[PDB]
Amino acid sequence: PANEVTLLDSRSVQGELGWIASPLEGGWEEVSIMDEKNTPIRTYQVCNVMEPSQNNWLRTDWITREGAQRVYIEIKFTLRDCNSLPGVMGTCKETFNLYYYESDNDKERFIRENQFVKIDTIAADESFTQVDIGDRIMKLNTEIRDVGPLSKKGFYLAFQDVGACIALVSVRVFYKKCPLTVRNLAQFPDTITGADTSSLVEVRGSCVNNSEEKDVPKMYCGADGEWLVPIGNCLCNAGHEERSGECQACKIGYYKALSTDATCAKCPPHSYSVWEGATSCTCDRGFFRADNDAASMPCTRPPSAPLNLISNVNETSVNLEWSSPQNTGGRQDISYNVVCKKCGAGDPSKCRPCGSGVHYTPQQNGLKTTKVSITDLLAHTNYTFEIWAVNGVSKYNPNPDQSVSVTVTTNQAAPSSIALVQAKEVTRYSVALAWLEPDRPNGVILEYEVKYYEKDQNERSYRIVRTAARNTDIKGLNPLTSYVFHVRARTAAGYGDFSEPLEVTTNTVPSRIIGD
Amino acid sequence: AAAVADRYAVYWNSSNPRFQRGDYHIDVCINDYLDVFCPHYEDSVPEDKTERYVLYMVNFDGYSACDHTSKGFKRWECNRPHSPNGPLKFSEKFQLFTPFSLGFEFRPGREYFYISSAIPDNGRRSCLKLKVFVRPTNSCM
Ligand SMILES: *[C@@H]1O[C@H](CO)[C@@H](O[C@@H]2O[C@H](CO)[C@@H](O)[C@H](O)[C@H]2NC(C)=O)[C@H](O)[C@H]1NC(C)=O
Ligand SMILES: *[C@@H]1O[C@H](CO)[C@@H](O[C@@H]2O[C@H](CO)[C@@H](O)[C@H](O)[C@H]2NC(C)=O)[C@H](O)[C@H]1NC(C)=O
Ligand SMILES: *[C@@H]1O[C@H](CO)[C@@H](O)[C@H](O)[C@H]1NC(C)=O
Repeated sequence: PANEVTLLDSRSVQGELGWIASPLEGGWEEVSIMDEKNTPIRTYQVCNVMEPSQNNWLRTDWITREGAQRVYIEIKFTLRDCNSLPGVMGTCKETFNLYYYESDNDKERFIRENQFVKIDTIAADESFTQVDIGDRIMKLNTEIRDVGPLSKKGFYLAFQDVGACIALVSVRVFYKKCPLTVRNLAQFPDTITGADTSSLVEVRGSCVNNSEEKDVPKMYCGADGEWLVPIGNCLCNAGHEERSGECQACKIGYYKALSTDATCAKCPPHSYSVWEGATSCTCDRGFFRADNDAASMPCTRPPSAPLNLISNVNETSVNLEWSSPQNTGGRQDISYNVVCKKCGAGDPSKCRPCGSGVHYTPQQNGLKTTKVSITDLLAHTNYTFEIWAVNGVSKYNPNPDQSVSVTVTTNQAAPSSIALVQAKEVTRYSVALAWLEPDRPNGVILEYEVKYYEKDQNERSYRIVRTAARNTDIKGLNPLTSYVFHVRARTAAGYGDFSEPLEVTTNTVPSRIIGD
Repeated sequence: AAAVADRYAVYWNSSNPRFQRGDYHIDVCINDYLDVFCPHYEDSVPEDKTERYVLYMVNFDGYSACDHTSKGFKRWECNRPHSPNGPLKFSEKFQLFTPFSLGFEFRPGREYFYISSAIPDNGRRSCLKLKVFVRPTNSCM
């Protein structure tokens, strides 16, 4: 398998395996045979079950240990029953001995006679018999032993036969390793197992291209070549996600903002990522995101114009009401701003801004409802209002069609006083009066009303004259007599304050109407 | 070197006269070896300008007709003409008892037969072949 590394394979030594047999003749003998795999192979066999005392050695070549410290030996063999060998009473055996010795000398020519160290006595589980030969049943044993901790460049293996009848079908020698692997986005190298069969080897991992360490990546290598329970991890950098044991760049149309984010997601509504490995999505044409933001959250737009603009008015006060636009963009942060102006026959947009101490209750700006009440403004002028539908964007794309206008003509109230009333001509019986238009008509002046009486409280009669013009002639008065005059104006809202008293005394100048 | 036992060597190619009248035969004793060598060439030789065959151990009837089918057992593959160190070698011990389960046994005074088919695969009425007579114990001891 992937966790075993071969140091010796008898079947695989295609350049013929050269082993020392001692004795060189009459002991272990190499002999040709057909295996479990039907391959023709040379193997060693011995069957001297009829001699009193037997000591037959067979020793491998020098076997370099590489770096291993715990080496396994897997022997496949057949051993025959001493029952099935006729008249072998006393000496026949059913076991063989297994040895090794360590050496840096790869050319030790002669089997050591002392220095060998017994690994084990190997017995069979399926000793064979005449019948098996008869029927071509190959009762094949497998035994594994292991040795170490090994310290020298190499070792030899040996087999001693003391009287069995046995055939070595294969010898394979190997060590174990935990294979190169990636766990929690860290890479761990091929790692040779430790010195004992209970040894763990600590291995520090390396963060995969391209990812960042969260906790230090570590894993343990088990004696059996299985990686044991890991600790630590790496996280895929922003714009990358974990697939297999790699951090791959996010696909086109996908993005990942931080390393701490799970996988790539697709770009939310009205954003797009044109490159792989995208940490953000570039908003689509005409779309934006507010300072209060998440790149996760979809991009939005300035709304349409607000709808059903609906005006109410009192004499010198405008109350306004409208409805949510057709397209919000959309978002819940929609608000409205009110804008005041002043025009007339100046259709061209020639409108001084009216800026004043008006209100505008509750707000005038950043308004959450669909109502606003304007107060403290002048009576007979055409005001214009723009209501603007706003949101968290549109500061990034303003435009007059995010608003709708109402040109409105105000209400009228009763006028100011006149202040200047003059006597134009005085005769013995008449007073001709003339006055100016009040400073603030507060509307269309319909007529004027003159109130007069004698200055003296005794014999005083209050009289009234009406006119459309700003002048009148009071006739039929007492000569050389002092009178008082007041003038007021009228609009549909009512009467203005009477003017400051004008005192005029008739003279003795003859009336030309009277003549003679 | 030491021996009690003899080893018969046999070079199996068609260049070898002992094969000519199809009557190559050896007398062996028990525990003798027969070593058949395969045909083996120079590195600079095309592997098809090359003799290669499969060796089969078969009974008399299949010794007669050059036929392994239903006659005996495959034993060796001579297909590796550039074998790394020397020619490919098949060893046979003429033993009483096999230590191998699917090995082979021989009795004195009995006689045993080998034939071969080529890797050219040609259906032959003609094959290189060998008869082995295992002597009586009273010609050995
Ligand atoms: C307020 O606005 C209008 C202009 O929009 C002024 O005059 C208007 O002129 C049209 C003819 O073009 C006439 O219908 C009226 O004379 C006015 N319009 C309306 C609806 O009455 C008007 O004088 C302005 N008002 C003030 C106080 O300045
Ligand atoms: C073909 O077989 C012949 C003999 O039939 C082989 O010749 C022998 O080769 C061996 C080993 O190298 C020598 O020790 C013998 O003395 C040779 N005998 C003769 C007559 O030459 C020959 O090598 C075989 N070769 C091939 C390539 O198949
Ligand atoms: C005009 O309306 C305002 C606000 O509603 C109010 O304060 C004011 O008294 C009103 N004037 C009237 C009804 O004549």
